[PDB]
This record gives sequence, C-alpha cells and structure tokens, in this order.
Amino acid sequence: TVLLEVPFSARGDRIPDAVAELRTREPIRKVRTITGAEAWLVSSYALCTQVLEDRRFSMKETAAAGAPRLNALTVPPEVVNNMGNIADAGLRKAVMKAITPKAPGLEQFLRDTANSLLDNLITEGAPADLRNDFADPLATALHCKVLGIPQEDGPKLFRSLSIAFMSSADPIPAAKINWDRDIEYMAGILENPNITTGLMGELSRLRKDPAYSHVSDELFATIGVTFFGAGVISTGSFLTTALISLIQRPQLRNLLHEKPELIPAGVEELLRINLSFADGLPRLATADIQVGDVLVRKGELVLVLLEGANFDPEHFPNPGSIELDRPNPTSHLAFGRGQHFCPGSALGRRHAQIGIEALLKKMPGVDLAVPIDQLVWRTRFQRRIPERLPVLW
Ligand code: HEM
Ligand SMILES: Oc1ccc(-c2n[nH]c(NCc3c[nH]cn3)c2-c2ccc(O)cc2)cc1
Ligand SMILES: Oc1ccc(-c2n[nH]c(NCc3c[nH]cn3)c2-c2ccc(O)cc2)cc1
Repeated sequence: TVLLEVPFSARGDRIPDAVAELRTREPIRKVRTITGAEAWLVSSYALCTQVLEDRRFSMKETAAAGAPRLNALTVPPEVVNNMGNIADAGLRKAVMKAITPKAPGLEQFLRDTANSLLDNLITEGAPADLRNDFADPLATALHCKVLGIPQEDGPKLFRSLSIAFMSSADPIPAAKINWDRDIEYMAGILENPNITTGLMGELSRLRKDPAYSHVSDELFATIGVTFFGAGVISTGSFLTTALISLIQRPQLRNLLHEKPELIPAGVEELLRINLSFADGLPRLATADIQVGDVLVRKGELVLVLLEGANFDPEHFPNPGSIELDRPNPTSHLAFGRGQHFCPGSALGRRHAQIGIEALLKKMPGVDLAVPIDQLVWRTRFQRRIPERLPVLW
C-alpha cells in the first residue's frame, strides 16, 4: 500500500464517509498530492482555523522555488501573493469598494439577468442546463458589470477558466497562452476611455493619480484578470452545486419558494455544506509549528480541508443537515479565514441569493432531469462541478 492520496473524490454532491473517519482518527495526517509531494492534510474545524489564523502558515511562500506543491502554478509566482501585492500598492480599499454588491444598479442587474436567463430556458423547454445556461452566464455577466467591461467580452474571458483553474501535476502550456492574451485584454481596457465604471474604471483613474504613480503597471491588468477569474469560477461553481443541494431537498425548495425571506439563511447553510473547493487550501510552514499531535516543520506543505471543518460535528452538530437556525451560521470556512479571507464574499452571497430567488420564482417545480449518478464531475480541477446540470420543472 502507498501513502494516502488527495483529493479523495471529485464528486460535489456528497461528502465521502471517509472524511468523518479521518477527522475522528487523524485530524492532521500526511498525504500525497498529485505532484508526488507530501503534505499535511488538516480536517477538523479547530485545526483548520488554527492554520488559517496563523500567518506563519504562508500562502505567499507556497509559490517558492523547490517547495512541495499541491499542484502546478497556472499564474506567475508573484501573483500567488496577489492580495499582498494589492495591499502593498495601496489599492486594497479601492478594490474592496468596487466589488461590493451595494453598488447602485447591481442588485437589479443580477435579478434582470437571472430572470432573462430563465425566460430563455423556459422558452426552449425542458431539459435545461442550469450550469452552462444559468449559473455560469449569471456569474460571467455579474463580473463584467463589477469590472466595468463590455458584457460581450464575458464569454471570451470565461473560456480561459476551464484551464486556468485546473489542478494539474504539471505546468499547462494553454494556461500561459490564455494568461498572456487575457492580460493584454485587460491592459487595453485600462487605456480605453470608455471604461469609467466598476473595478477597471476605478483602476484606470488611480493609475493616473500621482499617489499611485509608482505602482507597477502590470499589477493593474493582473487585478482585472485574477478577480474576474476567481470571482466567476467561484460564484458559478458555488451556485451550481448549491442548486443541486436545493433540488435534492424538495421541502427546502418549497419552503424557500413560499418564504423567500429565509433565502439568505438558506444560502448560508448551502455555503457551509458546499463542496465546490476540490482541494484543501494550501499553506507553507515558515516555522516549526505544533498542530494537534504533529510538529509541522519549516518548509512543509499544509492543506486545509474546508469540508473537514464545515462538516465537523464538534462545531456544527448534525453537520450533514441544513438547519436555518444554527447559533453560529456564518462561522463556516466556505470563504476561508484570517489574512486571506475571501474579498468577494458579499458579492458571492448576493449572486447566490438572487439566482436562487429568481429560479424558485420562475421554476418552483425545478427538479433533476437525470438520475443524480448521471452527473459528470470535472476532474483535476480546483473546483468540483458537474459538466452539465440537466433539469426539468
Ligand atoms: C461563493 C463564492 C466564493 C467562494 C465560495 C469563495 C471562496 C474563497 C476562499 C475559500 C478563499 C480563501 C483561499 C485561501 O485562503 O487560500 C478565497 C479567496 C479569494 N477570493 Fe473568493 N470566493 C467566492 C467569491 C469570490 C469573488 C466574487 C471574488 C472576486 C470578485 C473572489 C476573489 C477572491 C480572491 C482574489 C481571493 C484571494 C484572497 C487572498 O489571497 O488574500 N472570490 N475565496
Ligand atoms: O485568468 C486567471 C485567473 C485566475 C487564475 C488562478 N488560477 N489558480 C489560482 N489560484 C492559485 C493557483 C493554484 N495553482 C496555480 N495558481 C488563480 C488565482 C486566483 C486569485 C488570485 O488572487 C490569484 C490567483 C488563473 C488565470
Ligand atoms: O520545502 C521548501 C519550502 C520552501 C522553499 C523555498 N525556496 N525558496 C525560498 N525562498 C524564500 C526565503 C525567504 N527566506 C528564506 N528563503 C524558500 C523558503 C523557505 C523557507 C521559508 O520559511 C520561506 C521560503 C524550499 C523548500
């Protein structure tokens, strides 16, 4: 027998029985990644939070030359430190303000786009693909709006993502090609006088502001590419697997349809049980640090298994069930924790809440149109998603 390998399963509709067993017996244990490197897999809520809240477990240094790797880089090394670069350039507050869902028109844009997507589906008739023809276009449309770039440009940028967020043992030639092309697109956007709204609009004017004159010009285009990619792949994938969890629970579906004011509470539970992250979050130990029964050594790789924490019965009793009245409802790790907590968390919540609200209104009888085992789960990818999500209503 060989050392236990990660990831365990590409299926995003059920957590393996093995996670519970692992968490109970060995909440931190050694595993092998797809590159052949060894790593510590952390799977209890307590130890996951300890790692995420201790900056000596570094995200930046996972990109160091010769480090044990979860997967191959699909960005330049320094872009792993993207938020650190943004903060050092003085751009953190501006980036945050631009990607809030409280921007005027934004919530109405989401509703209009979702409703328009659903009407098209209805007109075509069942079956409909809720991933390719609903959740992902909605994510793509949203991030075009958030960035301030043409809606028409969305599908072209989206096409990079099935490779850009691969979880590969080896570097990917196509990833570099798409990167260079997408970076050039965003640089053009910065020079485009028509682009005055959203994130790219704000970055364009900060670029001409004397207070930012010494900010690297390549960081501006990089922010656009990375926030579009991360936002679209994360919201599209989350909404998709959230719709599966909802569909699998007709009474919850009915309840939220009847009482839509419960939808935010519903989405928060759907976030907690969400299996969209295919791998643990990687960190490199920059010191010798005790984690449970293991002294992690400087230079070693640690993987924070989000569903390990989020299904931990010591923190979330009956973790497999959706409870709209938990006393600790946002304390899940779906958005991470600590220094690198997701900057798009508000946008991600609203994308899901509005998508679900529109869906339940337009398709109250929504149900899977194929047996659940017929869903095709994407492999070697940083997210777990079904290639198609056929439904009827
Ligand atoms: C439901 C939707 C989303 C989920 C589940 C999600 C999940 C996460 C998680 C778990 C992390 C932490 C990664 C780590 O600590 O290693 C993260 C970070 C990040 N997220 Fe999200 N995210 C979502 C939406 C978004 C959106 C809408 C954006 C931007 C528009 C975004 C951009 C980012 C960026 C740039 C980081 C890196 C933060 C850093 O390095 O400090 N995400 N996300
Ligand atoms: O056009 C794009 C947009 C995004 C990525 C991307 N792919 N994978 C990751 N994640 C870290 C990673 C893992 N393996 C290799 N890179 C990112 C990313 C996300 C956000 C961020 O701030 C910094 C990088 C790639 C191409
Ligand atoms: O298993 C591993 C992990 C990482 C490296 C590594 N390669 N290049 C660097 N260079 C940055 C660097 C900063 N200070 C001293 N090295 C490091 C490294 C080491 C330890 C550390 O705490 C932070 C980074 C090598 C093997």
